[PDB]
Amino acid sequence: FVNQHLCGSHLVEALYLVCGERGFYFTPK
Amino acid sequence: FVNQHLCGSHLVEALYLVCGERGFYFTP
Amino acid sequence: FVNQHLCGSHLVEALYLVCGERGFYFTPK
Amino acid sequence: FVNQHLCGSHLVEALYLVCGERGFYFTP
Amino acid sequence: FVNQHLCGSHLVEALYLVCGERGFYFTPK
Amino acid sequence: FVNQHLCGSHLVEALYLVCGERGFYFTP
Amino acid sequence: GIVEQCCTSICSLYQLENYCN
Amino acid sequence: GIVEQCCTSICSLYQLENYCN
Amino acid sequence: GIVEQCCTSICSLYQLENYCN
Amino acid sequence: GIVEQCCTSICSLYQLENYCN
Amino acid sequence: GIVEQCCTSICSLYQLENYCN
Amino acid sequence: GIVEQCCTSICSLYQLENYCN
Ligand SMILES: [Zn+2]
Ligand SMILES: [Zn+2]
Repeated sequence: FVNQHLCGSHLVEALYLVCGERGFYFTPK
Repeated sequence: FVNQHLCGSHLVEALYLVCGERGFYFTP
Repeated sequence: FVNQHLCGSHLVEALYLVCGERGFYFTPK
Repeated sequence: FVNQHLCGSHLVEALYLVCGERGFYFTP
Repeated sequence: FVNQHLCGSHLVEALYLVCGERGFYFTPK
Repeated sequence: FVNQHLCGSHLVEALYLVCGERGFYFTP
Repeated sequence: GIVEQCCTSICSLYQLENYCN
Repeated sequence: GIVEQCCTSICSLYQLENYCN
Repeated sequence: GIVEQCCTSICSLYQLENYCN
Repeated sequence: GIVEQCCTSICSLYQLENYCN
Repeated sequence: GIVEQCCTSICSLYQLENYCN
Repeated sequence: GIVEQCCTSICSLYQLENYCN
């Protein structure tokens, strides 16, 4: 599904900004 | 350096695309 | 139509990254 | 080469917006 | 829904590009 | 200056996310 | 507002300029 | 976890804070 | 067309490469 | 104002919130 | 080309029009 | 880690795959 895929891309950007130097793990499983 | 900060934003998008379902390791 | 417009914006980014120096043509209609 | 790469990413987005239906020419 | 949230993100990029130095109004309510 | 221009594009994306319903003015 | 207008249908460049100062 | 949550409704930044790090 | 092929089901990065010059 | 402050040095969410409406 | 022209000084959306098909 | 390796010079696609699970 493309919609979830496009949504994942914005989420990963938002996490990058919120989480700073701590990083994060993006499992879409 | 906002230099690397801006770069890093393009990098995580790139990782998300390359890694697909697998996910990725992001520990700057 | 908006969903197609949004998908196009991400497609162009993915193409740029995958195609690199080769370039690509993107005519959406 | 990094600046060039990050700039190219923004240009391709701007070209998409301005060219709409017509498409565009891209090769760096 | 979320899709309006994702669109509003591309919208502001597009406004930034279109309005240049002028800047723009962004009060979503 | 292009570097300042690409930095504004990321700032507008971040403010969009941070400010939510409130919005923001960006003059730049 | 702007979101209702340009996220329910695609605003052209003319319509976006309405929002510049 | 995150796609189910944050792609069917808008997550605040503080909701996204959970998913660091 | 790429929009038709990739805007409802996801194209892998390997499918996208077919569209490079 | 912001460009001077946030383009030469990294700004957190907290400092960016100062520039909201 | 467009890199030389647009990656050191800002190209306007009107200058970008030239590369449209 | 990845931010110095790939924001110092461009990483190819294969080099990026290094950081997938
Ligand atoms: Zn950028
Ligand atoms: Zn999007």
